[PDB]
Amino acid sequence: RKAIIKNADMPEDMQSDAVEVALQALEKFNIEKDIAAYIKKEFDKKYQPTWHCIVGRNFGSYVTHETHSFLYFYFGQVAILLFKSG
Amino acid sequence: AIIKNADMPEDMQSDAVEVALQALEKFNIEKDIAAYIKKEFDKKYQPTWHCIVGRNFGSYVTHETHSFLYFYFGQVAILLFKSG
Amino acid sequence: RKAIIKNADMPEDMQSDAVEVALQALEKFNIEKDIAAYIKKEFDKKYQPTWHCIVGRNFGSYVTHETHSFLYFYFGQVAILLFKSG
Amino acid sequence: DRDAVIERILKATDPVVMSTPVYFDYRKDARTYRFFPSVGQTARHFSVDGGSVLKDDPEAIQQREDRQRREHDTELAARAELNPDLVDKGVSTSILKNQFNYSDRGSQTMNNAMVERCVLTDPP
Amino acid sequence: NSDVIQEEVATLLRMKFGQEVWNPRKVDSWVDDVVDSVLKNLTDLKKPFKFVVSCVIMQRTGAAISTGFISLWDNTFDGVVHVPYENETLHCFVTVFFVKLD
Amino acid sequence: KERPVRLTSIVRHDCSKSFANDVLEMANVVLDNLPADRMYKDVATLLKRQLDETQKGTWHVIAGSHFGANVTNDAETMVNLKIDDMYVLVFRSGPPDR
Amino acid sequence: VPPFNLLPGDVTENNRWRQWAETEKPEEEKMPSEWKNLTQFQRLLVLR
Amino acid sequence: LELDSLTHKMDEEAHQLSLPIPDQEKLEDLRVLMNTLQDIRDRESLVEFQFYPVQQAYALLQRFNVPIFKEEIDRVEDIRFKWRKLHALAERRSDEI
Amino acid sequence: TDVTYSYSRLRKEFGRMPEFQANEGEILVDIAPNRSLKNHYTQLDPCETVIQNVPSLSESGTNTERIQLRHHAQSHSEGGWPHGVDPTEFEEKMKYCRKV
Amino acid sequence: RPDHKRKFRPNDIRPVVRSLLESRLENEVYKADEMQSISKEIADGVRDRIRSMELERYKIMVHCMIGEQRGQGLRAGCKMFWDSDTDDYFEEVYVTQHLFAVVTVFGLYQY
Repeated sequence: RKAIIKNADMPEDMQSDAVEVALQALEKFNIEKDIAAYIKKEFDKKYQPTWHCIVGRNFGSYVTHETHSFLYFYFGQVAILLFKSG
Repeated sequence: AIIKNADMPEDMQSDAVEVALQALEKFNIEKDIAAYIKKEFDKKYQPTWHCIVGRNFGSYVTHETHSFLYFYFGQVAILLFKSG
Repeated sequence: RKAIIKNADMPEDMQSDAVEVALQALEKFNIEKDIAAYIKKEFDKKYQPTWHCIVGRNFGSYVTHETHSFLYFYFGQVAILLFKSG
Repeated sequence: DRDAVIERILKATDPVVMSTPVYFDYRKDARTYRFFPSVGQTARHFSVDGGSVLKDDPEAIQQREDRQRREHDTELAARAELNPDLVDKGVSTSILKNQFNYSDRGSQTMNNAMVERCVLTDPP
Repeated sequence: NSDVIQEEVATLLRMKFGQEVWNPRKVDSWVDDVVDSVLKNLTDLKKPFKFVVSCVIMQRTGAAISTGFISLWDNTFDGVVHVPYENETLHCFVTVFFVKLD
Repeated sequence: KERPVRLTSIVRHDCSKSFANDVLEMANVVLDNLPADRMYKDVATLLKRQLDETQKGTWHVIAGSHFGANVTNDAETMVNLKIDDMYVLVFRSGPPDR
Repeated sequence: VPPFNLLPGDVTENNRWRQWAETEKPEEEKMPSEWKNLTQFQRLLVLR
Repeated sequence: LELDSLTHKMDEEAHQLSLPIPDQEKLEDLRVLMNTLQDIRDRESLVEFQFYPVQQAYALLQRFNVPIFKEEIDRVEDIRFKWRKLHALAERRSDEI
Repeated sequence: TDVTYSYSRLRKEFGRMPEFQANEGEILVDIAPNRSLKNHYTQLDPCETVIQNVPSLSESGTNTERIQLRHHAQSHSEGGWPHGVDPTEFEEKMKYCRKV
Repeated sequence: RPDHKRKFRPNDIRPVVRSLLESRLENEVYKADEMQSISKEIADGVRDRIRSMELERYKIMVHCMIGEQRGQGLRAGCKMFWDSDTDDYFEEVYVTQHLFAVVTVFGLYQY
């Protein structure tokens, strides 16, 4: 499934992994709430967890965050945000 | 008012309501209003808090107790949770 | 500038000096390590070695000290600990 | 298409430095977050502090003499403790820091437990 | 000609390293200074060349060092220059590789 | 009881690597001996007590998640441990002769 | 006592005092932070 | 129960440490003074975490307007100041010992 | 404030075959070590250290594209009239009446 | 613009370099001729591994400094003249009881 990802400050292998995980999350779940929950659980289980995930259609978000720990991208009309905050 | 989610004291519910209303009154840009909320709310009660503005979206966050709030005015939605 | 100090084995002139030097350190420097460096160098230069400082937002201590040369306090969301040992 | 003029630019900046770190400036009037004035594009790669100072450093000489003074005070207090009349004669003792010249400190920073919560955005 | 090039870089090294002693608190000052100076020189060049410069500063305590470098370029147009600097207190090494653009 | 997979690393040291490793497993032993609800003060107390038992003189310990240190340290005695969310610093103080 | 000269200290964090002021019949309860060591006459002055 | 337990225990502990020492004291309480002062020290690092929940207990009590005698509320404020005098007492006793 | 050297090339020039050549390196021997400088030097009696465990933080912002909003007005009380005629005043509708 | 399927990626080269350096430089002793020989072997082997992983339209340069450590400071820095979108670089330093070695791997794209 096609996606547009140009907002990141963080390594490309892990952005690829996050984008892939979001792909299977969208495939399994149709509710954005459960999509965010699944992305959070998988990504927190596999890397060091104080992560945070936001799904939206039109909203406003921005955060102070750990360096090299921030990601924001799109699936067509939906937007996804993932940042470290602890 | 339309206030159904809270882990606040009553005074914090209060001053959150006034700061959100006054930000909405001044500005219409989401960055501008969320900027006012985050920086002013940090000014008064210390790092590190975070607020989210949006009309429709999904989010799942982590916080300590008495450090979370969720509320509406018309067609804008506000999260306010502490982290760090 | 509102500090609630509840830990001390060191006289009041030195505790006022410590409060003042912490204030001017916060006024001059920006990073916690720089603040600690300034405080520690100031006491070591002005009342002779050896002193030690720790600054923190979340830490736990268990340290042997020397008499009448100890102080610890909470300032907002930060904690300051000073002790002479040597 | 093949006759198009294409320009390329070469640079000395660091793409590893692609985020601007902040610090909380704790001014009484500010309470702010502030960016650093500049992050040097000159990359830092490897570092060792170093542990060598030549013997002729005045500070090193002073501290070395301080160490001899410390050990001399150590045997001074040792024989003063062994022969109690020397303490009356004028030899210091507190330099031998015993269990009654020492004590232990220990403290905790208070914090509050984290919890997990969810909210839902109802349709208008 | 790289003779003139090593001439100005040697002047640069001696003028910014001929009047001090090793001091860990402030070596980064000369680091940034020589970085800016040689960057300004390379900018003044405007040659169609790609530049790779490595500068290293060492504390002199009798430590030995070697200057092994390897080439994988065309020597017809590309080139290498290395300049050391030493005193009784410290050491510095600069190596520059320039490759003519394709 | 078998030790679970803990993310362990040691990156800051002037001491001997063997001593750093030894400090690592004694920290692991202290953590294992501690009950379920760990408390950083108790971590520090038991770690320093064990260090004073196995080694002469006086050491000092700080342990937490957010702090920063500046101390006068004895040579080759200065250790930071990374155990999951644990930032652990231990250092040394010069003893007199007895 | 010196805090008669140091009223601004209680002004800085004047909490239990305006608790007392809010309380009714204000001579049957005395604010306890060492101002309990005050006699009836000085209590009369501060009540005035 | 929790309140008066801790308050009275501190009360008799302060009373028993308030004992005086005249000139040229004998050789009997040397063990006792060390242990008492070290007990004060050892609890000092932990008292504030047990002062933490006691205030919120009475806060939750008053927040649903339960009838409480006024003097007890006066006590719990004073316990914050009651521990203060022991610290200075502890240090002067330490200096004289 | 950065190096901004720019060079120009043609589109057809990017299709050239990449050039690679086999080469070897070189080395120069110098600076033999000596124990005497170490003898003049000495190791550091108790040292100073700075240790930080504050993880690095930064600030960021994420937007979404917005639907732009403007304003316009309208009214009608003169009925439907041809586009070339303005019913604001009288003589134009009069000459249109002679036409019709 | 270069194709992504053959773009330079250091996230796999750097672990390989670290593992190989710690495997072969674990317990070396001091003698100048054999540090020279092993440094030449470092250069050759690193470029053999790189040309085995087979970059296309990329030039890779490896630069290696060697020194003897006794508890003394050193300031390591590098710079190039290059473009942020294509070219890349990374570092690795090993320190043992006898010596310290610094290797720099620099990758450039051919237009």
